[PDB]
Amino acid sequence: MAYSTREILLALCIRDSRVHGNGTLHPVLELAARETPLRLSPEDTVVLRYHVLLEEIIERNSETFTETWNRFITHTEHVDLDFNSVFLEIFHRGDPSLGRALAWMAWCMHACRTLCCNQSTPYYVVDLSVRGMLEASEGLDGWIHQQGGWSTLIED
Amino acid sequence: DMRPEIWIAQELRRIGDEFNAYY
Ligand SMILES: [Br-]
Ligand SMILES: [Br-]
Ligand SMILES: [Br-]
Ligand SMILES: [Br-]
Ligand SMILES: [Br-]
Repeated sequence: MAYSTREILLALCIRDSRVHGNGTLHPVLELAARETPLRLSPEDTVVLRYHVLLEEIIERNSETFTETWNRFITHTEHVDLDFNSVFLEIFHRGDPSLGRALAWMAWCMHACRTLCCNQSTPYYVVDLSVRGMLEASEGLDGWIHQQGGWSTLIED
Repeated sequence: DMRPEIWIAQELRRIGDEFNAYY
């Protein structure tokens, strides 16, 4: 362990894509895995367990996640930069806590799912969004280190 | 406009808090 938020997020999105509508990976998830030197398996036990938690969060809040995601994607002009803004508005507004971290992860993964499922979403949107979410999430790194890492967090 | 991102940030904060006592 000591895996980055980037690797865990990417392992969740890959895991998710596998579990969803014929299980193929979008080109940009193949790329991110290459460029993020993806060292974590998407079928690893931390990933499978976190997948459960995030999928629950998404269901309890199915409509909010949908609504919020659409408002974002229909209004952004640079998807890349805009991911970084919502991240900061969540996290540097009274510390991070477990739920906000997990609600963000849930949100990114959900976002990824919607993009890779919709066959007509342009490549560049799927691409910048994924890059957008992985880069923003680097900001959780220091704070999850303070807590012993992702594997630790889900262990207790 | 640049006001949606701050709405989303609001929601996720709530859901984040909601979760905290609920697991
Ligand atoms: Br693997
Ligand atoms: Br929740
Ligand atoms: Br859902
Ligand atoms: Br764009
Ligand atoms: Br800062």
